[PDB]
Amino acid sequence: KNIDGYFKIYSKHTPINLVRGLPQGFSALEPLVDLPIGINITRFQTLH
Amino acid sequence: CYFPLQSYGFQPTYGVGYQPYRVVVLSFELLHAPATVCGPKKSTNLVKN
Repeated sequence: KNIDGYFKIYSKHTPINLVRGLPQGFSALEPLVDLPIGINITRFQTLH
Repeated sequence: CYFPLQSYGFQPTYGVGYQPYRVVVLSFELLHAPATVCGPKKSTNLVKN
């Protein structure tokens, strides 16, 4: 996310057992790093 | 018609007027982005109770 130029990176990693879809459960995401970049991003892609 | 680029005449024998001086100018930039470069941060001792 981008708040006043601050890039807030949130991350959570937990093991699950999932056939398909999303599992039923609740989890909180801890912040990783804060990037004071402040550039506009209108699109995104996924690495291959 | 002359060459626009010329070379310095730096020599140790010349006076302080012709002596080479290294001038490094600090350029500051201010944008909407946060400030990632600032001065040192001084701290003091902690007292309790």
